[PDB]
Amino acid sequence: PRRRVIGQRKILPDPKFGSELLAKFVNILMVDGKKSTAESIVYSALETLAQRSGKSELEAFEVALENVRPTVEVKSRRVGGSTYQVPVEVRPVRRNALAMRWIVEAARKRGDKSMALRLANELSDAAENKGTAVKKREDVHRMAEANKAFA
Amino acid sequence: ARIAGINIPDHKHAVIALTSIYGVGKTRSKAILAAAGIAEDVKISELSEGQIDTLRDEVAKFVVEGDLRREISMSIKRLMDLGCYRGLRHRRGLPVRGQRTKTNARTRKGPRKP
Amino acid sequence: RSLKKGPFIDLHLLKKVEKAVESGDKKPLRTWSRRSTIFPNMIGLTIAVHNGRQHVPVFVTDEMVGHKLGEFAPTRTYRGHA
Amino acid sequence: QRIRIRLKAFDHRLIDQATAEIVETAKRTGAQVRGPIPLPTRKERFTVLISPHVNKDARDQYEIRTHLRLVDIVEPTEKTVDALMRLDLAAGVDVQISL
Amino acid sequence: NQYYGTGRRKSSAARVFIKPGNGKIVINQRSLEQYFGRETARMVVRQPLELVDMVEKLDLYITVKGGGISGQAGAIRHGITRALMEYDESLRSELRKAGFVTRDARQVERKKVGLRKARRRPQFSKR
Amino acid sequence: AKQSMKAREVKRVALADKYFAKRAELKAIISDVNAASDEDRWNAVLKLQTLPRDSSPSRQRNRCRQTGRPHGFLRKFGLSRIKVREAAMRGEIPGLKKASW
RNA sequence: CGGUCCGGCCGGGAACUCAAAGGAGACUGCCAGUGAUAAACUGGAGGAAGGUGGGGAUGACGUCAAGUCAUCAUGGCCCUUACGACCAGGGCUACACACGUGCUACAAUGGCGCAUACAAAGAGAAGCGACCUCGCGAGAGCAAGCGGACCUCAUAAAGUGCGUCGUAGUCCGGAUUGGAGUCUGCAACUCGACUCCAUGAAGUCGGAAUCGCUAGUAAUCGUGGAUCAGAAUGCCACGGUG
Ligand SMILES: [K+]
Ligand SMILES: [K+]
Ligand SMILES: [K+]
Ligand SMILES: [K+]
Ligand SMILES: [K+]
Ligand SMILES: [K+]
Ligand SMILES: [K+]
Ligand SMILES: [K+]
Ligand SMILES: [K+]
Ligand SMILES: [Mg+2]
Ligand SMILES: [Mg+2]
Ligand SMILES: [Mg+2]
Ligand SMILES: [Mg+2]
Ligand SMILES: [Mg+2]
Ligand SMILES: [Mg+2]
Ligand SMILES: [Mg+2]
Ligand SMILES: [Mg+2]
Ligand SMILES: [Mg+2]
Ligand SMILES: [Mg+2]
Ligand SMILES: [Mg+2]
Ligand SMILES: [Mg+2]
Repeated sequence: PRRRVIGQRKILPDPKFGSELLAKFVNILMVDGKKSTAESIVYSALETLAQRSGKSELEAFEVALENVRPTVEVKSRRVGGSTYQVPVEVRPVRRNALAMRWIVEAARKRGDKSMALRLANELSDAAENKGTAVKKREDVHRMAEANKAFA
Repeated sequence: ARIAGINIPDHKHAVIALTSIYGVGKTRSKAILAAAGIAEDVKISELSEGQIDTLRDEVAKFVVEGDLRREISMSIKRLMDLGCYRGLRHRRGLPVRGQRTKTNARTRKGPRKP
Repeated sequence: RSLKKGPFIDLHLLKKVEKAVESGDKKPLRTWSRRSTIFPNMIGLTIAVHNGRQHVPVFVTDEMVGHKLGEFAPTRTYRGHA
Repeated sequence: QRIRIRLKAFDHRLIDQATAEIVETAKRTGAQVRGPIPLPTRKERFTVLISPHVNKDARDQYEIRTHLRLVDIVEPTEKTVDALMRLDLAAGVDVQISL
Repeated sequence: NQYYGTGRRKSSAARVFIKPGNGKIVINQRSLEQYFGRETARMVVRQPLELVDMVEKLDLYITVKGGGISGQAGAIRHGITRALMEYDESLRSELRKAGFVTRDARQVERKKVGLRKARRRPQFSKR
Repeated sequence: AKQSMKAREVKRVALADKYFAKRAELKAIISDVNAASDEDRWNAVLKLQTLPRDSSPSRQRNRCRQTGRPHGFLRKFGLSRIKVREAAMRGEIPGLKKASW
């Protein structure tokens, strides 16, 4: 918008865990307005992750999430006839949305059987610094260091 | 296991593996299994040979094999040299049941030509 | 498909066919009723069916029974595009 | 014994006048009037092409609103039922009598 | 006595009767879990009674019609809040602070002419 | 709309209400399931063609009253989409008015 | 409250939902700060709603010699044994191809089978058609009710629980073709819709490019209506999840 200073629509927390972060995650994962199916996928995969990675249900989700959050991105700006990838620091809230969006999109392009099994394995090896989701973060950081001259 | 369709089904559920027979679909196969008192969940394996034997004569009550291909072809060949409208459609390779030919008749006319 | 509660033939042709059977075989019986089905009484007759602008002649045989008269008289002419 | 009468009009101001008039007319005759009752109003809706030619996307939406009322008289003494037959009901309203 | 409240949502309208006692919830002559198979609907319905922690001290008798499951759950929460108002009237501010007093006035926008939906237009092509 | 067309419609209506709506028995109570599978049914079927090609209520195109326009008809008013808007707008149609909701 | 066959079904009640008439309500009205002692701006209170609360109708002088002489009207021109009128059959549905707009898919956030919840808005007399019997099914036979908050259309579907399939051109896809049927209608060959059995094309997410959408919106699921004897994937409306 040219002038509007938009507010922020509220989001209800998780029913089970009361988490304001998993409500966003369910929204990211859901499709075609089927909220219940997404909650079933996220819950089943989360508990599978908890028992695989020991204990500590939702902070097992945090430990993988903290391994994929970008800290600097690139913005394409056209100069006068050439364009540069100026690297800009990422806002706090944008860091989560980027980290969640990458995990979900990577948790779709796998050969596993279900979506719960598909997503849990991504959430696991991301905590172990493996997987396409963490590679995306590495690629973005590598791209943003090559243009550090333009910061 | 060879059945009256002398083709050979395989290790799937009974109600689906029967569908491998030309001329037997989904409901007809259910009717066949019902007349032999076989559950639709059992695979084609773990069937006693007598069970298969009583299956394969139940299929005999339908005209379902290359014999069925025979009458299908004869019905079309009849329309062919009879000369009726559907004979002309069948000989020219165009749609027969009054569909649209100005555009969009690909599955009958084949791939695109220049 | 019409019902099993009767096939359909028009009167003005049913009279002509039954009047022409006994008098033998003659010049083709000219008609416009493309929509009338073919009866076993018609076998061996020659009927000139309308196709919009001519009366194309069809010689009825045993296998063309139950078919409408029209489908032995195409109304469109098509010979290729190039 | 009870008479039940319905009122249909194309506008609410005219049906109000006729209703309040019939209702009091019976009450004069000593009977006790049950109502009036505002029944749900049936609103028809029409959409029409406004160009004589093409421009399908420019249309116009109309509607007919049919207002409806109900009153019940449950002790119709033998001076009320006839008397109702001679009321100055309006032109845009019509009445329905049921026994 | 009993205190009453009307709450409503997308297309549903709920009326809620609160009585002192122990936690009992009946919706349309059925228990809370028998009615709402959707688990977030349960969390919505209970929310006001966990904020003002009169959850085990009240009977709730509730009648709901119209709309779907999420609208009905929304109406019940609004109806509960209004009735819980009529109980105390002193615990209003904190029920206001959680956004429960506000009657959500969102409705499905009518389809418009020339558009396949409320706002989705057909495809536009230059040539 | 080419008065000849208007003449056809009025003729078809007059021809329909004379023969049929009273001679519709032979297409109903003889084309009925019963033991009349003999010539009783067959002759009725044969007789129904002898009637005029018209008088069949499935042959009236339901034109507009004021213009005879064959398309865009509205049964509630009997006029086409053009004349209804024109007459609605001057105030000839009771009750009718611009709807917004 | 009482009664009860557990059904508001009976007595009963006018509380509540609701119907539809009449009002109240929101005005930068109040508070604080900024601003040229201004207009207005930010924020706060209260309140169902806050700054045009949401949506609609409403289209200024004019522009494109824009469109319509086939709605209609109309100046000029033209035909009057025909450029007018009636009838049967055909055609507007052709098919080497190219484009526009849609629908259905390529699957596991899924297919199939069983059980089971929760809507809104509408239409109906040459009409809507219940219950019951027959049919695998479309439907057939008999026939109540309703000009309708009363009866019918009309059992919402996504959802939810259980089971099964296990990544395969498949238990995905449902195009095409054969057979057999029902219904409307004087009549379904050209050229209708739907049903059952059988068959199971392409299709494994789409090049250059390009379209819509800022919230109850996009996406997705069903429902109704007008035209109409029959004949929507279109159009116009309605609600569910979101
Ligand atoms: K097969
Ligand atoms: K002129
Ligand atoms: K034709
Ligand atoms: K065609
Ligand atoms: K296309
Ligand atoms: K389409
Ligand atoms: K046809
Ligand atoms: K298949
Ligand atoms: K119709
Ligand atoms: Mg067609
Ligand atoms: Mg919608
Ligand atoms: Mg355009
Ligand atoms: Mg017609
Ligand atoms: Mg009252
Ligand atoms: Mg021009
Ligand atoms: Mg012209
Ligand atoms: Mg056309
Ligand atoms: Mg029905
Ligand atoms: Mg695949
Ligand atoms: Mg769909
Ligand atoms: Mg529809």
